[PDB]
Amino acid sequence: RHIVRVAGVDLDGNKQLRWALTAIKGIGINFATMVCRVAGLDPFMKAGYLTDEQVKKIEEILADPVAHGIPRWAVNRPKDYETGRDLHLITAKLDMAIREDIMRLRRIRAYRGIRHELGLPVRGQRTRSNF
Amino acid sequence: ATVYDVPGDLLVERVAQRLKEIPEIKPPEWAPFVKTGRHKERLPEQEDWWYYRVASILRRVYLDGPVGIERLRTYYGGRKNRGHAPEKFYKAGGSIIRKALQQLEAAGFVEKVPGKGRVITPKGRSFLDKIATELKKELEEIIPELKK
Amino acid sequence: EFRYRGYTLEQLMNMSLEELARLFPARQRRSLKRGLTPEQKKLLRKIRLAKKGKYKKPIRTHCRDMIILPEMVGLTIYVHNGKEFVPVEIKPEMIGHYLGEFAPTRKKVEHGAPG
Amino acid sequence: AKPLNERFFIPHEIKVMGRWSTEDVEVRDPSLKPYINLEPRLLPHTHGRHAKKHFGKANVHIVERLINKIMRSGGSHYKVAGHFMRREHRSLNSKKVKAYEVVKEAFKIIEQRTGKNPIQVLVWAIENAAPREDTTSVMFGGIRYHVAVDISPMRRLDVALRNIALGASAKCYRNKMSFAEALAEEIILAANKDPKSYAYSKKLEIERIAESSR
Amino acid sequence: MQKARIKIASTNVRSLDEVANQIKQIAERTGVRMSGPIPLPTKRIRITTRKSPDGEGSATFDRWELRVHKRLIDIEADERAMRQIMRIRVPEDVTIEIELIS
Amino acid sequence: YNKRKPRKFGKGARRCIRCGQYGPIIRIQGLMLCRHCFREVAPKLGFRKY
Amino acid sequence: IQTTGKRKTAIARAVIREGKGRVRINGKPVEIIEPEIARFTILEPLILAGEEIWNSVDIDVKVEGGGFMGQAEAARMAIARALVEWTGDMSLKEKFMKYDRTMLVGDPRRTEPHKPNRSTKGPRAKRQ
RNA sequence: AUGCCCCGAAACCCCCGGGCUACACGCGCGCUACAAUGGGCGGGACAAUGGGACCCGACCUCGAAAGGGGAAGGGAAUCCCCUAAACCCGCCCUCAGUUCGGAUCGCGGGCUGCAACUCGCCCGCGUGAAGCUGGAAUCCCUAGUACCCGCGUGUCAUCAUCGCGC
RNA sequence: UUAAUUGGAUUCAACGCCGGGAACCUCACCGGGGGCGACGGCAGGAUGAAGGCCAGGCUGAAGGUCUUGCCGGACGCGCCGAG
Repeated sequence: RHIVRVAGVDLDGNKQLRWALTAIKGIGINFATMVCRVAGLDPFMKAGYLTDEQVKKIEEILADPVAHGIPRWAVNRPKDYETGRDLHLITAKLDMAIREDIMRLRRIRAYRGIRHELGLPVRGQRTRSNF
Repeated sequence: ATVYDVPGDLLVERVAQRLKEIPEIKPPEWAPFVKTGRHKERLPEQEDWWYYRVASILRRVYLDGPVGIERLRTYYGGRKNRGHAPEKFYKAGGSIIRKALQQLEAAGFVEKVPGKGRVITPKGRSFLDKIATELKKELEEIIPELKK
Repeated sequence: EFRYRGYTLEQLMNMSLEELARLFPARQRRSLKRGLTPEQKKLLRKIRLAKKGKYKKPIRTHCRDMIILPEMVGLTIYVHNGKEFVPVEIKPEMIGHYLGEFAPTRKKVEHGAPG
Repeated sequence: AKPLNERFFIPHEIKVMGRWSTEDVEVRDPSLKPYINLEPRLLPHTHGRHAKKHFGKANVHIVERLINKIMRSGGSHYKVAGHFMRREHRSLNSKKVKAYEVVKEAFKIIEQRTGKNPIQVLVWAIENAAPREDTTSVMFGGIRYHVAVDISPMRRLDVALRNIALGASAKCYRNKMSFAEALAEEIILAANKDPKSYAYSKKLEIERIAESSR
Repeated sequence: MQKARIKIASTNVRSLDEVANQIKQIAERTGVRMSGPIPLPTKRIRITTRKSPDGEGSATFDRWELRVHKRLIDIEADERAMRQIMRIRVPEDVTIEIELIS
Repeated sequence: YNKRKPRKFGKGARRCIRCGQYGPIIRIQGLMLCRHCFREVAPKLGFRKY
Repeated sequence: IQTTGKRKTAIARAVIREGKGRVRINGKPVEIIEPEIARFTILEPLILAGEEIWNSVDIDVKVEGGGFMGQAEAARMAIARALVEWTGDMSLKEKFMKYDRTMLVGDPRRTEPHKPNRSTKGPRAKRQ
């Protein structure tokens, strides 16, 4: 399969699966490799022969990552702001969560939020000749 | 023939496939989801990396005798990039090698000396020098100069 | 409505500080674990009394590293940035962030003609 | 590690690299016979005090000189075709073991390409890539003028080696194919007088100009 | 058997050698097997400091060093030989620490 | 109120013996001395240039 | 017979006795050391000496310090001294000198002390 | 140390906080980054300046890790720091702004110190910027030297890509 | 630009320099507050502190400030010279 769509995001089957999953905004190289280990399939094996049952296997792996053997910490937002549990964040949900955090820091008027109001160094970076 | 008389890489490759058979050495549930070292920028590629770790450790215990977790972290440590800073050395994670050594102790190949580390039992030496004798016999026909 | 780790303002209020800190980041939870200075406890007593109604003074403060708790929601306090005590008001959304983030210590830097 | 041990036991009979015993190699041009060293050594790595000897670089083995000129190649004011020949990716400087293995594999590629002694191909390329004339500026009364000059053979082999190395390195740089391939292509081009070689082209262009500056 | 390990530490080479000579002649006069003086590695403590007092001038620093030398003497148990070492004239730059080892 | 706070840590925890500058203070074996002060005191300290 | 080797920081102690031909480097056979160039440096001193003397003696060498290049070259130095001391053959020393001047003399060169003004990159490395 | 002049409940002292790191550009020097040596897996030969008592901390165990619980030895050739690195091999990936590089965002955890968003670092995570070799112009060096690579000590709890020594 | 990015350093001979380590400190910059003038001359003195003391309003805040009520037993407010 030249085009293989997983989680609504199309990928090229020519790439290896560990590389194919990275095309999604919300899976990295490390994350792709460990979810490949979760699925038990060889990460080297190309993505073009991915039957839809394995696509759903990956979809429901992303649906609940902790129960699949991936520890509680490999997710990008453990102790999620609105549940207190560990959940992985993908694509649109990551967009909404990051915007909610940005609007959070703004409405509290934090220095972090203040630098996010105009685009400046939040963690001590200098801009005399830089940026 | 001992571990001294054989190449280390070939000895490790030979020992791993023999350790495959025994059930005591097994990766834990969390092994594949954690890269072999803190310093590492990537996860290991193949799925057998756990056994190669254990097969490595025993060889060290054959030669370096009583060894602790921290020194194994230091030897298994490596060079990591710090970003726009240069590249620097760091020690590997400790939990992986701790589980490996604990499984090895449960296998009986090594014994714990408190305050000093873990040393190699008579059985471990027998297994390793049997492996080394087989490897040296294998390499003798291809390289006759190893007969000496 | 307001949500924080699955708990609203009052749901956060009814519980003690232990899990309430377990909901906070490392930098906040750990600092709360290691205790509060003599002037943080005094200011907390001041604001608790003010919320009760005993302390009717307009409350000024200087503790910039004071972590906002849900109990402080709904009150106006003046925090020091170096010159004056800028006023701030605590809404339910302030939870989990320091007070010193909320005062401009540096005024805006704009650009005039070069020399 | 079996081909390694084979290449370790083959040169027991005093042989350079692992193979290609240098008795069959020959020198054709009369200028390079008393300046190219065909001494029998297993390794081209002497660590010698030739920097402490005025003319003690001639006693070094030829392929040791080639390894040097290979490990001197990245980054300079030397700008050709608008290209910064720079190795920010494991620079060859002081890493003579890479400058041993890469050269060994390159010479292997030559052996399987030409089917002959690659050292013979190398000496033929050196002879074909050595220029014969150059220029200098001299002034009487402050009026400068260009005068044709003929190079000392030591500087001829120096420029030939450095130029071959630079051509190979430029071929490698910012390019898909590897450095051993670059050297292997370059020296075989230089052997049989193809202008496609950067070495031969540079020899021709430096031999010219001096033609008209007489 | 018992043997005393004597550590003689000094910054001055000549005073340390003089004390070692005194212990040597004491041991050979007292008829006691004395394992000859073993000088341990000399320590070179080094401190680097910039020389410009103000913030100007090119970056110029100097390394100031202290060289301290140490000797070890294993002398067999002879209480007659051990009473007399307490009469050794120890220079101010030399210090002696004697321990007993079975 | 008129007393500086004790400081066991940081640069402020060290004020040189001689010149009293709060900046460079080498404490190798506890010299407790400023860098600019070491030049007048090194030769008398048995230090020797080699 | 005991022999020495000093190279940079590589110190080699070699001991040569009559034997089948076994030569071992810190207990490791000569043929198995994975760096090939180090193996060749270790092999070189006994090549030109002759195959008879290669098979006539056993030498055990312990080399500490330096790199694997330094250790291999110090083992080379120790073997070079051991061959001449054992055989005592002037011709062997003479042809060793022809092949190389440092196989019994050695190289006393070392690394020079670093100096202020960007010492880290080297002694003579200065600012632009 | 230091003349002259000034102030003298301030220009004395102290407390708190802020800043000391703010930026539409330029400057000097360094670090990274512009691949195919390579990204990755395993193995191996390999040092020293030196440091170490609220210190080195071996060593056991929990945690991915920072670190949590206990503790041998060491006031230093005897114990720890501590591994060195460069590099070679058995093998996968096969040249694209990616199998490079990570800024940058938010979250989790650990540290120190009263307190690190201003005002630190680390263990990670979705995250990963320009960069596909740079113009005239111009800096340094001359034998184990230049360069590559790594290491620790001093300033120090944190902070340097500082600096020094090896 | 700011309250502050303290100031110094000017091509060689300033710019990984003072800083050879800025979250209090570092501070030399800014805002705010508190406290003593030593030793004398003039003056008060045991006629009762100048040191601290709760409850509190101002104080970020602290018997600093003041309503409150007081002792500890003693030489200490203040102007000028001079600190």
